[PDB]
Amino acid sequence: PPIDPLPSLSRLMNNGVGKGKTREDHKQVSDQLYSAYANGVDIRKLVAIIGEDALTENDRRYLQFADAFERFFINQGQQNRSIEESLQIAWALLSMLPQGELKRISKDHIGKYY
Amino acid sequence: PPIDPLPSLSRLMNNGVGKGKTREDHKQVSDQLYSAYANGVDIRKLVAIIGEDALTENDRRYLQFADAFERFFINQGQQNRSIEESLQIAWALLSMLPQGELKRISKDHIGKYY
Amino acid sequence: PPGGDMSEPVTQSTLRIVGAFWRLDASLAFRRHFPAINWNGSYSLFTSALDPWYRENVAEDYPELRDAISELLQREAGLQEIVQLVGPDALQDAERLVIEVGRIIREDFLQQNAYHEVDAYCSMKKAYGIMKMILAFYKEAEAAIKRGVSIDEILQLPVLERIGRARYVSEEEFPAYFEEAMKEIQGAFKAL
Amino acid sequence: PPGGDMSEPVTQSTLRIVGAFWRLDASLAFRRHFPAINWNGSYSLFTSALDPWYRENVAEDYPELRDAISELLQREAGLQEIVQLVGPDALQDAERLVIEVGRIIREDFLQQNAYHEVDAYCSMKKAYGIMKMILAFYKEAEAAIKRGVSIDEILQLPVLERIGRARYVSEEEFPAYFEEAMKEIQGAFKAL
Amino acid sequence: PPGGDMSEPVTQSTLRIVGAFWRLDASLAFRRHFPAINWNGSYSLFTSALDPWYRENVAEDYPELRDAISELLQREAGLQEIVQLVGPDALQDAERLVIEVGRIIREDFLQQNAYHEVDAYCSMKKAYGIMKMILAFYKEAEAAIKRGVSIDEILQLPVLERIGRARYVSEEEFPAYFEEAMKEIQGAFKAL
Amino acid sequence: SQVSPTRMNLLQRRGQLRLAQKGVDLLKKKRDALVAEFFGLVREAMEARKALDQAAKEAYAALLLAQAFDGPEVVAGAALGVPPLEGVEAEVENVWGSKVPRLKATFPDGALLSPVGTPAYTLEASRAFRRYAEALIRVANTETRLKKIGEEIKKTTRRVNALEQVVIPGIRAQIRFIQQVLEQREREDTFRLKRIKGKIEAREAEEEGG
Repeated sequence: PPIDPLPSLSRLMNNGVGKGKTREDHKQVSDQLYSAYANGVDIRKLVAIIGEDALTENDRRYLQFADAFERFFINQGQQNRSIEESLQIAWALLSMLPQGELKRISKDHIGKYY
Repeated sequence: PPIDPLPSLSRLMNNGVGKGKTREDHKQVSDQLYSAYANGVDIRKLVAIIGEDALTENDRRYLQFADAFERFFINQGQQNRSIEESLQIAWALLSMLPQGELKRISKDHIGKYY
Repeated sequence: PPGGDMSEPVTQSTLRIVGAFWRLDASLAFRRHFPAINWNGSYSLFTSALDPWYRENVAEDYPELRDAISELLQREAGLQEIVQLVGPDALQDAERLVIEVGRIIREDFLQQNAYHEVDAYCSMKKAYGIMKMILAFYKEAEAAIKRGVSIDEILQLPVLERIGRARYVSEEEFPAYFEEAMKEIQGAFKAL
Repeated sequence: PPGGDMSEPVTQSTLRIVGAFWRLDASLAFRRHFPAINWNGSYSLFTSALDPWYRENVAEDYPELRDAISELLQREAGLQEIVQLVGPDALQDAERLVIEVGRIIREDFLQQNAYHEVDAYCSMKKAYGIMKMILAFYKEAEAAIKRGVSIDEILQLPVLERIGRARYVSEEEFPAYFEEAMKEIQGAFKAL
Repeated sequence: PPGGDMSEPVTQSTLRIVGAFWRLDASLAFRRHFPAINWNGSYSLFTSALDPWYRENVAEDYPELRDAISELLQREAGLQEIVQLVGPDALQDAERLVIEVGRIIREDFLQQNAYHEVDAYCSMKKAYGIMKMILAFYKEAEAAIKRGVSIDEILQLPVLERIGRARYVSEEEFPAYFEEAMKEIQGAFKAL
Repeated sequence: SQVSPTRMNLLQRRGQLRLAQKGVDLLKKKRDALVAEFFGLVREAMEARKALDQAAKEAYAALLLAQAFDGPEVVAGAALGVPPLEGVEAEVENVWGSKVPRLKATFPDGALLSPVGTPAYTLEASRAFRRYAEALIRVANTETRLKKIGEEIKKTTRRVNALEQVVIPGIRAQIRFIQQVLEQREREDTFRLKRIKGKIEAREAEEEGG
């Protein structure tokens, strides 16, 4: 379904769920993909408006993040998912990205799943 | 007190005063300050339009006529000021632009008030 | 619209929850478009139940060829905004790729006249043909530019003119016309 | 204007039926330009019926000269626009030409002192005189500056200042500048 | 209000009648440093008439601290933007000074937790010394750059840590921690 | 005078904001990239420069009177060792402010092909030629970059000024005007609507009171 970046937000999202009720790592995963998705939307068209006369590794990788984030994460067809399978997708895509661009999830949660 | 009479209109300003009803140079220094100061703030507009400068040597004087009018004249606390103390010292702040041929003043209060 | 606004009830309640919407402007239709459609502002609310019939009757790759034309036609809006912003002034190959492509799509393909039978009137093979003509040339431009072939020199080809002569051609002739032109595409592109 | 727009009926009655109309602005009023006439929302229909009485009493060298002042501020408009898009350092000698003609046409021709009553009343004598002063400057200045004399230097010359006294002058002090400065304009500006 | 608009009755009425507006920003909130009060979008016209009664009952230099210290945020707001894009080390030692003090204001005097009840309990005496220390640390920062003291060792002083442990006690350990904490600033810019 | 529509246009001025408000979001960290990497080239520029400057002048300045007629000798004997007209390697380069040409000072310069003068100072002076050609390339690409970033800066800074003055608050304030006058029209609606009702109730009160 088409859901925006920063324009979209649900006022309650952690007072109906806790840790181990929707998984424990969920806590900080839920505020990763907000700040992590929202960053690719800033160069999701700017790759030739910033020319080929300045181009950096970090933001480039953040274009490829987006394409796989909209394909795989947002859309999942009419195929059914559960909490645990919908969590899998998130981790996998973030695995391209280094540890140094992950900042909203703790090393504890990373020591569970990557 | 902050005072900006950039879009102001003083309907009368030479009636109800004259020369000797207040001071001699009251009637002359009325319009003077207005446009001297005005054209200070004006510069800061067109400098930034074309790169970060656009200023001339006939700008460096009008420029500083807006600093000189700034915290020296506009800022005052709540300290009573006579019409004498105001106009007297106004003419030493009218010594930042070359005197004698001024926009509204001519040589009739120049050599009398420095 | 009765108020000039389309935020008014009667518009949304049965005239915009409809099966198709095409918006129009005044300077839109004045250039050479009659009846006009917008390039961006036109969406289709029911198409996902009309795909069977299109696949079988027309062409089996037809729901593929219309989504891939619209894709450019509407992504162009991306650039439209930056115009009215600071303005793009970074001429780059992948830049001017979208720009000029889409432009001709509005100049010759949205410019149709309901006054002639060579600017309009379409049957399966004509509607099929034209829509693949552009795609191909665009496709071949994508891999052209990538090597280092300037968009200037792509523009001054005779194949630009063929798309310009794909709105003055009859339906009858259309068959053999298209069969000859597919060779002029692959020749004047891959080779460079 | 109630709304500050003339779209309200209490304001469009002098623009419902046509005649003359003048445009007076707040922004002009602030520096204390009296009158505040602007040539961006004023027209007149007594420009097709005062032409007879002009060349009957006034002068026949008037139906042309008056116009030749309006073109001055016509061409200032086109450029003023571009002054605000990019500064006076992007624009050339010939650009700034009609700009600082424009300057004297307003500094000393849109401001008239309300404490000198010999500028609150004018006559044709006051008219035609100072219209002909500018005629010269232009026509000369087009050749003067073509010799590569940059507008910077012509700003420092005394030649501007002398013509600029025209809002502090009387009408009995009118033959003081009439004949005198006439020769000095066409004279010592093409040598110096 | 539904937008944040002033053209709705409720807002543009309250706005004069009630003299204070306390805007919190969403960004200022999300990092976990409370309060999240956006200062350029807050105001209290009350403060004027209370300045007598503040210093009278609370503490003598209490007003003197607030008004003075607020200049930090002002020269930091337009500093972060894109002027320290290149790191603070490539800027002047007077424009560095702003983030050196900046540490203590942002980890001490603006960081608080609604999860920890030993820091959220605050009172006059605790807040007063915190704001106070950051005056006495600017007075010593600026004497550091006048002597050419390195910005490596001032950012690693024990002095900063001495503030941090005194926001984790409510007001009990605060008096004894002010005895030690104050004089520590005094002998850590004098130990270098 | 000339004034735009007020309900057709309603739809466009809401969309003004979607284009504007979002538009300027991304404008910020855009120009920041190019100016960020620029710095690198400015610092790095002086690297070779400082090094090769002082050994360039070294031999140069210690010869003038022994020679000054062997200018002739080195150019003559040279086999395409100095191109006097258009010897440069001009480069085409696309950047923000269109095709600006750049170029590098790459031409043959030569090293120890000079005779006469002072036996030691000559040889040395000819070896110095490397430290002209080579060094000048540095500045050939860093100073030219300087001019490209001129464009960027001008067009850029122009938009900041504008935005913060005429643009942002102006397109804001337009809505207000629009809104309030259309809303105000509906004053007249209600007062009439009232009076329309008064007629419906009166007419039925000339059936139940007269």
